[PDB]
Amino acid sequence: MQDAITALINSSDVQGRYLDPSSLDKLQNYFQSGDMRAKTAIAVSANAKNIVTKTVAKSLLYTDITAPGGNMYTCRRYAACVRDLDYFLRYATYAMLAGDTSILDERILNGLRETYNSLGVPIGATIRSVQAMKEVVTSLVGADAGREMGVYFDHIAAGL
Amino acid sequence: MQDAITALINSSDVQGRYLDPSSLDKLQNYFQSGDMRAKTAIAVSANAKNIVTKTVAKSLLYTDITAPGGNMYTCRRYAACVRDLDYFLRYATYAMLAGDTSILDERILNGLRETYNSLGVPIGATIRSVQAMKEVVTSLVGADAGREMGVYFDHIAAGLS
Amino acid sequence: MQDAITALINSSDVQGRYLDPSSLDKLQNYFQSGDMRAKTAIAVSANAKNIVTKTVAKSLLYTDITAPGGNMYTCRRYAACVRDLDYFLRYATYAMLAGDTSILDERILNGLRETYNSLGVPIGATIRSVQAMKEVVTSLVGADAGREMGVYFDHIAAGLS
Amino acid sequence: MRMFKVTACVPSQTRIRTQRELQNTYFTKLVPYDNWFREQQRIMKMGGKIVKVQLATGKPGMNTGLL
Amino acid sequence: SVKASGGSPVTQPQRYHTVPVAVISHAVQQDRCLKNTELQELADFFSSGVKLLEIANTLTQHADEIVLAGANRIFVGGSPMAYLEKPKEKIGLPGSGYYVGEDFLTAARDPLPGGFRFINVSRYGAVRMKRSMRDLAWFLRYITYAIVAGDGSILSANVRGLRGVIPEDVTEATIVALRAMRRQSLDYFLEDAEATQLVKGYFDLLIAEYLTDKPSNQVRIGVSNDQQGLQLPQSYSMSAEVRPKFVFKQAATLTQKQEAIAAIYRHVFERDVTDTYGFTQKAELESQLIGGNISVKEFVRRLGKSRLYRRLFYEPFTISRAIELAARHFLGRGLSSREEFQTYFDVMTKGGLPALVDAFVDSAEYSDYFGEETVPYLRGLGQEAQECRNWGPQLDLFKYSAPVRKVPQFITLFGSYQKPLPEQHPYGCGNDPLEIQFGAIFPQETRNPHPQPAFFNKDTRRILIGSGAGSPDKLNGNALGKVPGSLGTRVLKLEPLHGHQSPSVNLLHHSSPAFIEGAYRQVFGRSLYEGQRQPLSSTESKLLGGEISVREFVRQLAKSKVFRSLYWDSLYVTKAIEYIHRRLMGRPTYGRQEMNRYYDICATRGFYALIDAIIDSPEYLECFGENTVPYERYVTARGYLMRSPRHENQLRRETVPDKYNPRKANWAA
Amino acid sequence: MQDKLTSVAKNCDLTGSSLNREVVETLKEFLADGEKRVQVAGVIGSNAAEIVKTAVSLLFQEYPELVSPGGNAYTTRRYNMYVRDMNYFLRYCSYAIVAGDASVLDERLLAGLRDTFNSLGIPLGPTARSIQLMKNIVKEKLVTAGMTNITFVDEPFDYVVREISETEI
Amino acid sequence: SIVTELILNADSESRYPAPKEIQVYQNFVKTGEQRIRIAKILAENEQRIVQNGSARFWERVPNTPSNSGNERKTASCQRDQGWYIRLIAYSVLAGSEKPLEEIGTIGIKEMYNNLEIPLRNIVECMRCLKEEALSLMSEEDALEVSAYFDYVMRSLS
Amino acid sequence: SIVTELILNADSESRYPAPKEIQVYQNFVKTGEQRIRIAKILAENEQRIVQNGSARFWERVPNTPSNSGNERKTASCQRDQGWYIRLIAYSVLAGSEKPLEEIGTIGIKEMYNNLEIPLRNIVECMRCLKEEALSLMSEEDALEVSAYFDYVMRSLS
Ligand SMILES: *[C@H](C)[C@H]1/C(=C/c2[nH]c(/C=C3N=C(/C=C4\NC(=O)C(CC)=C4C)C(C)=C\3CCC(=O)O)c(CCC(=O)O)c2C)NC(=O)[C@@H]1C
Ligand SMILES: *[C@H](C)[C@H]1/C(=C/c2[nH]c(/C=C3N=C(/C=C4\NC(=O)C(CC)=C4C)C(C)=C\3CCC(=O)O)c(CCC(=O)O)c2C)NC(=O)[C@@H]1C
Ligand SMILES: *[C@H](C)[C@H]1/C(=C/c2[nH]c(/C=C3N=C(/C=C4\NC(=O)C(CC)=C4C)C(C)=C\3CCC(=O)O)c(CCC(=O)O)c2C)NC(=O)[C@@H]1C
Ligand SMILES: *[C@H](C)[C@H]1/C(=C/c2[nH]c(/C=C3N=C(/C=C4\NC(=O)C(CC)=C4C)C(C)=C\3CCC(=O)O)c(CCC(=O)O)c2C)NC(=O)[C@@H]1C
Ligand SMILES: *[C@H](C)[C@H]1/C(=C/c2[nH]c(/C=C3N=C(/C=C4\NC(=O)C(CC)=C4C)C(C)=C\3CCC(=O)O)c(CCC(=O)O)c2C)NC(=O)[C@@H]1C
Ligand SMILES: *[C@H](C)[C@H]1/C(=C/c2[nH]c(/C=C3N=C(/C=C4\NC(=O)C(CC)=C4C)C(C)=C\3CCC(=O)O)c(CCC(=O)O)c2C)NC(=O)[C@@H]1C
Ligand SMILES: *[C@H](C)[C@H]1/C(=C/c2[nH]c(/C=C3N=C(/C=C4\NC(=O)C(CC)=C4C)C(C)=C\3CCC(=O)O)c(CCC(=O)O)c2C)NC(=O)[C@@H]1C
Ligand SMILES: CCC1=C(C)/C(=C/C2=NC(=C\c3[nH]c(/C=C4\NC(=O)[C@H](C)[C@H]4CC)c(C)c3CCC(=O)O)/C(CCC(=O)O)=C2C)NC1=O
Repeated sequence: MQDAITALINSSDVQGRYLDPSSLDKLQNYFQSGDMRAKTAIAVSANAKNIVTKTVAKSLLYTDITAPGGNMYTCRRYAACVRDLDYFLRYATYAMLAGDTSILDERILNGLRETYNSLGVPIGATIRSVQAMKEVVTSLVGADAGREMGVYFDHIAAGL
Repeated sequence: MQDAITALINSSDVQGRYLDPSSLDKLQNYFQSGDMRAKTAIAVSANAKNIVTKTVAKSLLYTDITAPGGNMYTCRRYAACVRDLDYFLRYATYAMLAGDTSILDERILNGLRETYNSLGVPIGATIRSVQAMKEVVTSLVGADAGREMGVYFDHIAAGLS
Repeated sequence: MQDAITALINSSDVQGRYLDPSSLDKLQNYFQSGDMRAKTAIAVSANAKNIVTKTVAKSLLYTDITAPGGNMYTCRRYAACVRDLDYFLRYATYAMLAGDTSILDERILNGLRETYNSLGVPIGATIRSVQAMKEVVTSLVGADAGREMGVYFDHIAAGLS
Repeated sequence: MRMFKVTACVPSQTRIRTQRELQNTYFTKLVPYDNWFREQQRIMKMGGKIVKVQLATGKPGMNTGLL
Repeated sequence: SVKASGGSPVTQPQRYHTVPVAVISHAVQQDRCLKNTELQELADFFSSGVKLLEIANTLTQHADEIVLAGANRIFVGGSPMAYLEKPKEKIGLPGSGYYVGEDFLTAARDPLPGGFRFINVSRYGAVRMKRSMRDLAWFLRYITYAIVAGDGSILSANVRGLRGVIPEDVTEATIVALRAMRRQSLDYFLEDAEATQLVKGYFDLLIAEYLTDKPSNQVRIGVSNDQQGLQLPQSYSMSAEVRPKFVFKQAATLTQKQEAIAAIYRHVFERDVTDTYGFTQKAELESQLIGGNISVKEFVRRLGKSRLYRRLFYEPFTISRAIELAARHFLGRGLSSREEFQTYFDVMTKGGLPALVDAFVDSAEYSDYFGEETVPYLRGLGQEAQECRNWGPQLDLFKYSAPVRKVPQFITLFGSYQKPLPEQHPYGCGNDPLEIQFGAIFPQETRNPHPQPAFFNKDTRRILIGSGAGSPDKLNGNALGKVPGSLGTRVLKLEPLHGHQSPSVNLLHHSSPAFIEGAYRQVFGRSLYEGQRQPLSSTESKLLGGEISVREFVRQLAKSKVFRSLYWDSLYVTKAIEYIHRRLMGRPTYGRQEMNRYYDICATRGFYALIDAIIDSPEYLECFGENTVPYERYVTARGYLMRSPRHENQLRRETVPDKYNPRKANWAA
Repeated sequence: MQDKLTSVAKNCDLTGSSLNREVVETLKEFLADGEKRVQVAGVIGSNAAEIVKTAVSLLFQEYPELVSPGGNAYTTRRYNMYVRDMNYFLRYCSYAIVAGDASVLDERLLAGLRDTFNSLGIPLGPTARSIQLMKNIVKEKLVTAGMTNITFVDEPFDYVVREISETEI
Repeated sequence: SIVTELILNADSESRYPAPKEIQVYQNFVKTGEQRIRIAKILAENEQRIVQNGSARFWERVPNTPSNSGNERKTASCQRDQGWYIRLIAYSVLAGSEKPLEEIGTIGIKEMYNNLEIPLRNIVECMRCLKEEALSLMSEEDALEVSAYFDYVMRSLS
Repeated sequence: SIVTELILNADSESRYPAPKEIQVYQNFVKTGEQRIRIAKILAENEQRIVQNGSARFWERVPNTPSNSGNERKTASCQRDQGWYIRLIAYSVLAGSEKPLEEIGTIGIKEMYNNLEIPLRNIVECMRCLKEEALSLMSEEDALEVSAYFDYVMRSLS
């Protein structure tokens, strides 16, 4: 787990120098965006269930993976897919609030490929679901907040 | 391997049906991005050795890795690390041209972790090197193409962990 | 590879003794059955193509395996399944002629289950196909020869299990 | 199943060395009969004191019906 | 001696605390979105970030003045600021474009404490003076870092235990200097009363934490004679992420008890699966916990013996993997040694899963760490001193993908620790293909993962079992090998051809189509499909007319696009190298010498150069010459064992009595 | 883990030679030096902190970049970890000196050490140098105490280095 | 796909794509719109192409397993015709015959021999389908369609 | 309340409250006047809120136990509405939904299923009550109140 402040402090500390104006500028941008980042974190926390519902409806329902023989067949696997989508949304919110992708690399992508490949979860359908979730979040929290959330959504999608 | 066109074709083919309008839209997006992909590939080909040199200077030089007893100590291990970085850069360029990470999974990542564990290669150091390479490429090419190449660099980094 | 004669010879050899009357009786039984074994091998060699045709028709055709997304979809995978069935039939004929299952164990069944698990080939479908092939061969060559070949067909099916 | 209602005080003997967070050591709880011998031995070997033992569930001298 | 490796997971230990990191870590470890209070804390921190940046910039711009004020308070008889070394930028690094071409010449052109004694700069020495000045500048730099981070942790973790590391002779002096610096810093705002409060607080925290005198290491005493005891400095614990620990109290409100119960579920089941799986009996258990009848220890014991735990973490796994997972679920840690695994395996054999749960929960370690009221929590890196012996397995066990790995990870590593190098490829077990007739079947890393890396050096040579195949003239040097499924003297050989048309019927050992099919079946492992031989037809002609040898025909077959697509295009590079070597040389590679040589050839020149290097090798000429199709000459131990599944011939088991009147006592009446 | 006597006794049954002349000679030779091994362990235990402090200070003298910014001994957190690990090494080397066998090092010090050090980025060259410095300091202290035949004291430290160092030739 | 072909060709030599290969890639991605249009044309007209081609094929080859009175055999033949039209559309999209060859040409003779379908009859049906498809298309767009139909016919013969 | 939440957050880490927690606590205790006055306007307008909300709820959901001609059922439904208004006032005072959760949310589904009152009907009535109560206060005051109303509806689904 590492946030933007930790990254900048470490980059300055490796060379043993104070915070140069470029690092101060990056920290200032992070701090100033913090207000809208917290606002959209509140919105996502309030509408997580709706976001996941819309995402599943527009990316996974009425496809082959829901019909018998698909990976979303049976209630247990449907619930597991919905839970994975909730995980992705929550950890994307974490990464947005931290201003860094370290949390995603540490607690999402570390073992995600192994899990999905051992269990037979289709990667492409999950990527499409993450894209649909990014679109829904963007439409819900606005343009700029949606874009800065979509950065971490795309980080998760590219990790897969 | 498999590129974007083949990926969409296979997605349609497992269902035994023609490409639906969404797949056609994705194919059109790939066709339109092909020009940028070709320009980025040309740029990376021209400066491949320079990119690897900058990557090594940024992430590996003057650290305990190249000091005596380190993993990049001796000339043969230094050259082996450079060879691995060259492989990473070339296959990232391939994946960027193809629009898919399938070649990266097939050729680069399927067994790299166990190989590095057997050899004693520090995986954290090589992940930091790949991220430094992504930074070098995005500085050489630009922001948009740098981000496009960074997608595949990030896929390599995730597959190394 | 062992046949019936070599199997009896080796079983007598580990004891350091000549073939006892029981082993000699078993050898006489094999020699007596040799004519039926040769006749069955001739018939199977003559009808191998349509044997595999009937097997596929009565076990795999018009199921989900040959539909898009099934393991026998595309001509390459259909041909691969037919080739595997040809291998099964040919080596079952070899084993029937030899009177021993050793050739199946050392040339077909070694790692076959692991191979199919790695490829995603349905093991149950393969077992059903082997049983269908056994029934087809029994129809072709009669009851006694049919069950003699079915011994080795069942050995293959158990090896896949 | 037979249950014991056990009150005990089991202070930690190594909390200064490990600097573990302070925990309440005086407890009353129901322990299954099948685990009570091991639990009592653990408490004794930790220096704790068993204050009260009651047969909360079950009857003494039962021959069957323990399950 | 220790060649086995458990792998090196990528770990990023926390070095200090930031406000966002602390808040998000607390939320993460409880598996839920940020609370309203936590979001308010984050918003308050972010809204104040500009002020913190201004304070840090003010301190940075006057860093020389502050450090000089600190140094002049304790140093006499010299200029201390002459010993302050600033960081030097690394200019002209390779690839920076500083030098164009190979031309490098044209690139250029507060009252003092009682009895306080000052430190004489000249007698103190250059080394110690440089130490002191860099220490003062470092203190100021870390204070600005703490200001920006919103947390003084970066100070506290790095100055607790510093007293004594900095010589005890000058600790007082250090304090004096720090106070002087503090004074100067407070002279640079004098108008805010809030920035001054923050700077005062950080300086006071630094001084207070630096004054701690030799803080005690946290000892992790071994739980048995098979486990080692360890120590962890307090700085490592302070810098590490904080475990939110839940303590169940019968006097707490229902919501807090439910939160603790949810924590219990998240630990024992790795997730609150209770609602998903319809764990209705949970209600009764929860009542017995809420009313105080049972403790958290008994609640966890009943959870472990429940049907839900058996369904989740016993049914899908073997006994070894189930024990390994139960270790994490009931102790918050992985197994330490193979003796611990042996005791737990015996417990499971004697009594079953409930016995194993009892052995875990009733252990002295459980009561040592969690007692009766504390909810079990994950231990590990940063919480206590860790062992190297179970490093990789425990780090992999704490990940959410632990229940997805079925092959045991602890008992295998613990067993292989005591053994020499395994019989496997130097690049791992995943680089060994199945030794079958055709097809490159490899263990996939991400599907059913069971990698067991070992430290093979560059000079290890593999032990291979000879198959005994080959012509009788090319034998008697390695004729002692014998492998099932080997066609011994049935090698494919074609003698070279040397104005009239040939006879109608000229018979060789194999007809031309039969020989060509045999060559295809050896190079490709199997016969190709119908049209696939079209690209090579001319090559076949050149083989039939004597234009090229069998060696050249084999080289052309291996260079074809069909071979490249089958065994090179969609294969990991060294996996492809190993499989192509097995197909052409007839044996696996010996070690990292050949593997490195072929990998370098593949890296520099490519696939065709690899085929040329294999075919043109002197060993290929020695074994197959120019006229023989390659054949299998060696197999591995596992490949040999897969072809020998029958052992009934070796189970022959193992007369006149040697005693008269046996089993009788002497002098019986 | 095993000591020398246990390993020799078990090998007596394993090899089928029983208690022959070579085993008796090796046992007598080992038992001749037992008191010296106990004395060496006592010296190491009585001066452990001084030995570790001297070795780490000499290590930072020979590797001044370790304590500079960006080094691995940078900050007191990592300095304390250095001291802690060098104490680990000294303690287990003293154990191995007492036991006369390297199995304790194999089971409790070197098993998984390389994996841990690769995960944490701990440099192995300075680790070997620090172990050798501790060995030299221990030899100096033993010579000061008056010990004469202390060749066995070299065995653990050197061995540990050979186990952790990478292959250069 | 031609992109996969270029990348694999470059990789076999362990080198970045040559300028000629980059030109091939640029020219291919330049013509994506026309390929999508042709694929849409083939998808829209697939059923009438199959119907007319089946009519011509049964008129020209009446002694075939399709029109032997078996409804299932007729349906399977129609489905195969539709599948080959779909594969030709895939190949048009990809700029190469790799989709068609990897889905329905490698092992086609083995599959249809196992099915006991005469290969000459399949060639005749493919020719009829090619004629029908070329009817409903401009010649410049029909160049690749005819080329891939001929590819199928050659693979069957 | 917010205070106990912050204190428990600090206690779970065995450390004194962090400066950010102290700042949140101070910001909360500053808004005590606003919370008290919102609770006051919620208590004084409870009867009219109940009346209007019940009227609208019966308008949109006529087939409900309260609107079934039973005097006692109607009286108890309106009593429940008033009780939930009081609980929301408690939550407004405390700064968090803890009073509402402790008094009338934990076990609400079991209690109302035992009473055979459909849960969707109670959710509709809560929505009507929320829309009635939000119209009697400033939009800034509503931010808390509406949230707590949502907490009743989410827990009842
Ligand atoms: C009918 C009794 C009730 C009803 C149902 C309803 N269902 C859907 C859609 C879906 N239903 C399922 C169900 C299952 N998936 C499984 O794996 C299993 C276990 C065998 C079951 C039962 C799923 C997955 C869907 C999603 C769509 C799909 O099938 O691909 C709908 C439509 C939902 C929508 O918004 O589109 C409805 C209406 N609704 C009622 O009111 C009845 C009480
Ligand atoms: C939904 C978008 C797709 C889908 C998902 C799916 N996942 C599982 C099972 C698991 N998923 C995970 C993932 C995580 N757990 C975590 O804690 C984290 C980090 C926060 C992640 C990423 C895990 C661990 C499992 C296994 C445990 C479990 O079953 O809950 C399944 C069920 C697989 C099975 O057969 O058991 C499914 C279906 N599948 C799809 O098809 C969607 C596209
Ligand atoms: C001096 C004769 C020439 C030259 C030297 C020069 N060296 C560097 C930097 C490095 N040199 C090495 C060398 C080695 N690493 C090994 O493992 C071995 C085998 C024992 C050797 C010889 C390395 C790794 C580096 C990189 C830096 C590092 O140590 O981490 C430079 C570059 C300095 C810079 O940063 O710009 C130079 C210039 N220069 C001359 O002019 C001579 C011809
Ligand atoms: C450089 C960024 C880091 C580094 C690398 C390093 N690698 C080796 C040696 C090998 N690496 C590989 C890896 C691969 N195999 C594949 O198939 C692919 C994909 C094409 C890759 C990347 C292989 C096969 C070797 C060969 C090992 C041998 O010598 O036989 C070394 C040398 C290790 C040695 O012990 O000699 C090194 C140093 N090491 C670092 O420290 C960098 C961070
Ligand atoms: C047909 C009854 C079923 C079926 C088969 C199927 N197999 C493959 C591919 C392979 N089959 C093998 C098997 C063998 N390897 C050997 O060495 C031997 C002994 C001589 C055998 C039998 C292998 C190795 C492969 C891998 C590919 C290759 O041909 O080298 C496929 C194709 C799968 C693919 O994805 O390529 C298929 C379809 N599948 C079914 O569904 C039938 C029930
Ligand atoms: C003799 C003391 C005991 C004995 C031995 C025995 N060995 C084999 C066969 C093999 N032995 C080896 C060993 C090695 N090959 C190497 O290259 C090296 C490193 C230099 C070693 C140690 C191998 C590989 C084999 C396999 C066959 C081969 O020669 O390639 C046998 C025959 C086994 C068989 O039937 O195949 C025997 C009998 N057996 C005893 O009972 C003695 C105690
Ligand atoms: C029609 C032009 C000709 C014809 C065809 C015919 N086909 C079948 C049966 C099958 N055809 C296939 C075809 C394919 N499988 C694949 O994977 C591909 C690649 C995309 C193709 C083209 C298959 C699998 C079958 C088996 C049945 C099934 O539905 O799975 C039949 C029926 C054969 C039977 O024995 O019943 C027929 C008649 N016949 C002609 O005469 C035409 C020339
Ligand atoms: C008994 C066997 C054994 C060993 C060796 C061991 C080592 C060990 N050293 C650690 C840390 C560390 N060790 C070092 C440094 C070094 N270490 C050295 O042996 C060198 C002298 C020096 C570098 C040259 C550092 C810097 C850290 C902290 C890493 C970090 O920054 O997170 C850690 C991680 C923190 C912990 O949980 O303790 C372990 C496990 N653990 C064991 O159980």
